[PDB]
Amino acid sequence: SVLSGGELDKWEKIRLRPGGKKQYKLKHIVWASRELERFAVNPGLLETSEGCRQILGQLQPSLQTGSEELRSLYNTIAVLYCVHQRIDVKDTKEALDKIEEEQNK
Ligand SMILES: COc1ccc(C(=O)Nc2ccc(Oc3ccc(N(C(=O)[C@H]4CC[C@H](C)CC4)C(C)C)c(C(=O)O)c3)cc2)cc1
Repeated sequence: SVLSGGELDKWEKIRLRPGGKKQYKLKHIVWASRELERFAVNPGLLETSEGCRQILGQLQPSLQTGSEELRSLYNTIAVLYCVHQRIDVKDTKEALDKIEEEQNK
């Protein structure tokens, strides 16, 4: 399974945008999984912090010139990586900053 019982609950509290109304749902995970297949990426990688980090490494070079679809996929996986990593986040913006802040020492 992509998310554990505890994970889904954290998942459901995270906002798509800072202070936004919309929050993450199972359908974003289902969409991200189909999307990965469309990008020739193994959707099983969604299941772990390490697999999600590998996917973001694969997608990031294309993120600067990316379409909304690619940017949305990337944002959803970053959030999932945080959830798998047990990094608390309130929204997608926070998730992206915390990942940026781990790497960037
Ligand atoms: C101020 O900082 C920020 C500003 C903006 C954002 C932000 O936009 N975050 C942000 C935007 C999109 C994100 O992920 C998705 C992926 C698929 C979606 N779906 C779609 O149908 C979309 C598929 C792609 C297509 C191109 C549009 C429809 C369905 C699964 C519901 C949706 C959605 O519409 O809820 C959202 C995650 C974060 C985050 C931070």
